[PDB]
Amino acid sequence: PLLTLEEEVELARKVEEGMEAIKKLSEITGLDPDLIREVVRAKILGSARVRHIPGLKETLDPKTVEEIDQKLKSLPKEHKRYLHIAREGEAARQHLIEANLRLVVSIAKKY
Amino acid sequence: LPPGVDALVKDGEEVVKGQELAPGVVSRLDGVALYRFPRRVRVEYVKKERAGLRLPLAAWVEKEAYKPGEILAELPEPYLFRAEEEGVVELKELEEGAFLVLRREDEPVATYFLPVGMTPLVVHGEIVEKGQPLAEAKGLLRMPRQVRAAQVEAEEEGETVYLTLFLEWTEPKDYRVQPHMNVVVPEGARVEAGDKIVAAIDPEEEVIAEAEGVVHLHEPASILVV
DNA sequence: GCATCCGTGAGTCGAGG
DNA sequence: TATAATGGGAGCTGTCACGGATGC
RNA sequence: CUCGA
Repeated sequence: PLLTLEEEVELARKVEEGMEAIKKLSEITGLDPDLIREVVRAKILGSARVRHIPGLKETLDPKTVEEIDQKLKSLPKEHKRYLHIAREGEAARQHLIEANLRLVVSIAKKY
Repeated sequence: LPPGVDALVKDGEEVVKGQELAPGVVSRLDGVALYRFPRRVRVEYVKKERAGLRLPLAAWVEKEAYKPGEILAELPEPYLFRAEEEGVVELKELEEGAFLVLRREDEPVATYFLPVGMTPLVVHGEIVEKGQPLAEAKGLLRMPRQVRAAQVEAEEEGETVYLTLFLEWTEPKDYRVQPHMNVVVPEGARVEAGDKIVAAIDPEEEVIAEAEGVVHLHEPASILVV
């Protein structure tokens, strides 16, 4: 279904704050923002889609994403908060794209 | 949900299939209802004060405390509650009943409590002298439903009793939420001074809690049953 | 056990354009 | 890189016999 | 496609 202004703004906000949260998690963990993003995305999507990302220095397999997920879950509450922020960020991302798949058609039909 | 129409169910509560969610909405499934974008946030701020009231001794009913709606006294004839101080009148009417404050200069000099069945005979900003009638109590008089009497002190003088009531109640304040704003506080949560209720794009449009109170969400944009 | 829809064959060579 | 934009658009159909899933 | 055998 097509988004209302409120739903749209909400999702966009969740995405932005999610990215900021990934940045903060990179600050704390000392890890790579890209790696963290890929782990969060992996957990949100599921075991079905776990492939190696070109830019990553480490091959993205369920083992590594589990190690990183356990390195994330082992954080203090106020630090572990950003993880939840990030997860909901990715979810909002998926929903935002999927909600805006019609516009692409309406434009593409002219090319 | 249509504009300006409030929900019949509350946020977080279980739902049955077919059970109406609102005057125009019937839930097809069973589960947990959730509020989607509450457009009006009502905050019940907690107020604990100490007010006074003089009554005929015969009409009064002796109690150590008073629950809401409970009878405070019964007058056989119309009684005139009089000011025992001089000053300007600040009339603060609640849903039912009122708080009448007398002040000289900036400083408050008196604080009287008018229970239900006590028509105030003064307006806001009025100057009164001592002995002047502030309110007429006719027939039975009871505690308002929104205010409760925690403690009661009684001072016998002449053929009257003077009650120092330690009252506690809540006062509501509504806030209209705009689509670009987001409520960062759940239903029935307790806030203090300085705590944010609704966030916004720009700091000057944020909703910060003035004093201590509880949060209530009304008029959701829609309701998500899950 | 019998009608219905689908996929597939349907000559050779030669010439022009 | 920022007004807002949110589900396409082709489409004449004059044969025939078989193996087939089917599917009536 | 049209022509030829």
